[PDB]
Amino acid sequence: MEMEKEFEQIDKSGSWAAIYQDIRHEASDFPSRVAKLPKNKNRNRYRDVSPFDHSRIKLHQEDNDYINASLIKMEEAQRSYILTQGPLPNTVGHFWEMVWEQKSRGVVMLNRVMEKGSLKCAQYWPQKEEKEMIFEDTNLKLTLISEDIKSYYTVRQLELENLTTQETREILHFHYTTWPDFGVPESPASFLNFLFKVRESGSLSPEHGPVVVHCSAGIGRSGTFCLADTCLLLMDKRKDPSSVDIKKVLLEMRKFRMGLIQTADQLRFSYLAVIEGAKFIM
Ligand SMILES: Cc1sc2ncnc(N(C)C)c2c1C
Ligand SMILES: Cc1sc2ncnc(N(C)C)c2c1C
Ligand SMILES: Cc1sc2ncnc(N(C)C)c2c1C
Ligand SMILES: Cc1sc2ncnc(N(C)C)c2c1C
Repeated sequence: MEMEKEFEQIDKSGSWAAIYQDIRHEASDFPSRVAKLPKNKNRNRYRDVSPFDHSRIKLHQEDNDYINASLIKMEEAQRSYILTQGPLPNTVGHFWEMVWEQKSRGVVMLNRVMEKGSLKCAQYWPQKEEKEMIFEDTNLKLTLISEDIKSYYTVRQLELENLTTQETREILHFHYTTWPDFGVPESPASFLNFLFKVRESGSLSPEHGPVVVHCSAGIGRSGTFCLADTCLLLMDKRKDPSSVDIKKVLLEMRKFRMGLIQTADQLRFSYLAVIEGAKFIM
């Protein structure tokens, strides 16, 4: 079926939970043996969210190459994304090592450091120009260059230096700051505006390594971001945009990381975002 009318048909019939459970039943199951090794317990935020072995990002290290991060490679859309958990106190150096080694231009953050009164990720970037951060375990230096605070999101320019080679690179930090503590946003308008700002920066384009996107577990809000981006790109590329099947795209993405889209409300919100977004593109 088309999307917008499939949408109203699920609303009128109140069957979002049943649709979402079907997706959960059909999703791929691949091994994640490296994630479950005992030496990696303090590298995982949640025991039930792990990268598959076949798609995990490897650190360029011989001691321990493990990080909780996955490469989502979308062949028809010609887009790739790295989805990862919010960094932990003992993985902030690994996180920036990955950004460096994968040649990423942008980092997309969809959570606040504290939500619901608890810490959802480490304070992994510097908050003042004159107070830079040094990650001694991976030999990197990170400096805040500029910050632009808007009503729904903040954009930061960061300098990452590889202290071993003295090479430097500019990284863009795109921080969506207004996702509610509970539920999903009422309108997709600010989320779509944010997606378009990431696109306009070059961070999603083939001349750079894959964008790094995270929330707390790296599957819910993060899944919504890449699902909406890929569906909108396919609607532009195909002769028949009504042929784009958001459930089929989501199942393809779930071949590369488990659990993408965590609730039926996030599934409905993803439909809403693609539907409204397709009208603005034209
Ligand atoms: C006026 C300019 S030039 C420039 N180059 C890189 N990053 C920037 N941000 C997002 C702060 C800027 C701004 C705000
Ligand atoms: C002159 C340039 S280059 C560039 N790259 C990314 N974003 C931009 N804007 C609009 C915030 C710009 C602008 C305004
Ligand atoms: C040279 C660059 S990169 C970039 N990314 C996001 N916003 C920006 N602007 C318009 C403030 C910029 C600028 C000016
Ligand atoms: C939903 C939105 S916001 C926005 N801002 C600038 N350009 C856009 N297009 C057409 C690429 C969009 C779209 C499609």
